[PDB]
Amino acid sequence: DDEYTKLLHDGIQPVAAIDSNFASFTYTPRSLPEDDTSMAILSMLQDMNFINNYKIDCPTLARFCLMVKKGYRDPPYHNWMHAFSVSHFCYLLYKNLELTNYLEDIEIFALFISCMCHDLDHRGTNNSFQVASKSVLAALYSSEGSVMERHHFAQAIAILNTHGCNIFDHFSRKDYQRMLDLMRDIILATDLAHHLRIFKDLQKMAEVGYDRNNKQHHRLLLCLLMTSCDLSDQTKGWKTTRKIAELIYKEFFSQGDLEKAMGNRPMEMMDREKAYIPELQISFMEHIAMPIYKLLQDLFPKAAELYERVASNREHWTKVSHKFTIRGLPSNNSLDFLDE
Amino acid sequence: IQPVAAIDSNFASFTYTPRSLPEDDTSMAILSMLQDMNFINNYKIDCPTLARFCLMVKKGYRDPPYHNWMHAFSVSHFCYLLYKNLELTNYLEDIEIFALFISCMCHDLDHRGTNNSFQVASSEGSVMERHHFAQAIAILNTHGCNIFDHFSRKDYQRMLDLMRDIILATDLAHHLRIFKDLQKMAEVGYDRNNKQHHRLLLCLLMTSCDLSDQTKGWKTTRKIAELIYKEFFSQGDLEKAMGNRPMEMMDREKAYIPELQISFMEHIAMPIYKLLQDLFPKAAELYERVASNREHWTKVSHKFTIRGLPSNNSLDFLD
Ligand SMILES: CC[C@@H](NC(=O)c1cnn2cc(C)cnc12)c1ccc(OC(F)(F)F)cc1
Ligand SMILES: CC[C@@H](NC(=O)c1cnn2cc(C)cnc12)c1ccc(OC(F)(F)F)cc1
Ligand SMILES: [Mg+2]
Ligand SMILES: [Mg+2]
Ligand SMILES: [Mg+2]
Ligand SMILES: [Zn+2]
Ligand SMILES: [Zn+2]
Repeated sequence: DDEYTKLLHDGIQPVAAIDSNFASFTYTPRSLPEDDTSMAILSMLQDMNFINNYKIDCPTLARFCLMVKKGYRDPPYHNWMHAFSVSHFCYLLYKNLELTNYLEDIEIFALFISCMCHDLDHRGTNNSFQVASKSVLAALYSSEGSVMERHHFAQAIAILNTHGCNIFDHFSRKDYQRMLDLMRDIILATDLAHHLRIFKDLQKMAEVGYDRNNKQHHRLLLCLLMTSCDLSDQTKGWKTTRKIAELIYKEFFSQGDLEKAMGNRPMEMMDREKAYIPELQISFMEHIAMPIYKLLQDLFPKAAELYERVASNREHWTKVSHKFTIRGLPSNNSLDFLDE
Repeated sequence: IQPVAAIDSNFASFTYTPRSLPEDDTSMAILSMLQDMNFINNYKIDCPTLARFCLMVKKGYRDPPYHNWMHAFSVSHFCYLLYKNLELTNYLEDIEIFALFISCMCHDLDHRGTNNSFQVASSEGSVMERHHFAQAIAILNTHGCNIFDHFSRKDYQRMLDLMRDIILATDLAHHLRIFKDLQKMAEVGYDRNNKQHHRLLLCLLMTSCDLSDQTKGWKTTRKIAELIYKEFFSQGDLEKAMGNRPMEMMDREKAYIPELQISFMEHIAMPIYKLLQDLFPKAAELYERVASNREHWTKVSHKFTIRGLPSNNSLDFLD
């Protein structure tokens, strides 16, 4: 309502007016103030021509975007600024890798909307913690798997069914179902478990080459692209990867604290007393992040700089590892911690 | 003068931690120990003079983190424990044991929280130890403070010579020089008729007093390390500001505590208490407690790696 008037009266702006480096892989979406993000979303959709392509009612689109933004909570990492930055990287893939030569317009459109919606109502805890804590989400989704991802999707649907927020209510019956299916598949691809299951399929597709006439390749690419966006904080500079590490480990240790308080022993990366950040970071870089961008590189030669930045950032984590060794007294001037 | 048992039932025991005794009761405790060893009656020490001397000594210490009155007091208390537990009268003359106790009180007088190397950056070594002794002489030459003012000319000079020697023995370099001679003495067995054996033993006893914090439990050794590193790094900070490269162990950004604690424990502290055990079977529990503390230090060495986020929540220190 208040933010609605602000957003609407701003008007859909050319992507250049935001920043000259906006469509570049070097640009950091987190540099943009949060109060400008909703306009940037609209700008990106305009630049990809999805507004005119699908004749989306602009006030409906404004309301949708504000609702999505409002649909995020404020944990250290999984907040709107994460969804925004993920969305931005999806836009970057479109502009830089020329996705129109690989996927249907409806698929790219679904990828971008999914990115906006992919962590809706995230509470800063993983799928595991929902079960352990016996949350409502576990009650709802634990037997199906990908607990959080199913909630994110359910939240996205609820937004669409909010009056004045249905950006697809003018879509053909065929296109409408397609969009819903695509959003579900893409959002569920954000579960690491899913990525790990389809990993060998992705390796096959990258080696043999992407075949645009292969409907399975479309599915797999959409998944790979979604995971690339989700992890894109690893493709920027040192400052970004380091700041993000702060937010992610903050979130992780908060969850770990809650697991100790209810009896459970949290995994190493959730435990603030046992977690060695350099080691956990490097292991994640080398074994999760880097292969995703290696696969992307093999499918799109223009993605090579992304893999190189993740590799460079991983080397930087090795370089600064030694600093986690307490020299002198701790920044406390006490040794009381030697009796834990 | 309060009897020793009235201070604490465990006051004469090796398990007693003299740092647990309130600083306001320490002067009084000094007089009690001297009373219990019977040096007051033995040497006809004037009590008011002794009272004033003790307060001048107490006042003669500055307030660095480690080298303050409480260090001197705890050192002096350990000398009393050696007397009470090992029966030093089998090895040493009464005047030598008396000199040792007074030397313990005086051995770090006017310490500034800096080492001999700080004085370098007058070059025959042991600069601070020499200063500590001069300060002891200056206190004795203070009106109403000379506890030996009634001694014979021979006994006076004897007492001063002993104090100088014992105080000079607190320098690590001195200890390392005489170490072979200490080992030989322990090897052949103590000879009471051997003047050189008396001199060497006094040096050993003093160093064992000086390092006595390592002979208690974990709490003491951990707390003392804090105080010592606090002191060492403040000197490092000062040397950096004045425009000099401090030694690695004085630099809070270079120094690794576990590697330094253990090296000190096993290479310096433990061989001293081993030699003490060799000469005094009853000192066996002391070496064991040092070895145990040395073992505990290796146990907690892993904690000097940052797990989770640092004190705050920022990885700002990485950039
Ligand atoms: C918070 C979940 C998120 N993790 C990160 O972004 C992350 C960054 N540094 N980091 C370091 C550690 C130790 C662990 N996680 C991270 C994530 C999201 C999707 C996903 O699945 C996909 F890989 F397929 F995308 C895998 C992980
Ligand atoms: C401050 C000097 C004092 N050191 C300690 O008490 C001490 C305790 N922990 N610690 C850890 C390190 C790394 C270094 N020093 C210490 C000392 C005094 C006399 C002496 O000479 C003697 F060995 F002969 F006694 C040698 C050292
Ligand atoms: Mg997610
Ligand atoms: Mg190939
Ligand atoms: Mg000294
Ligand atoms: Zn995400
Ligand atoms: Zn001392």
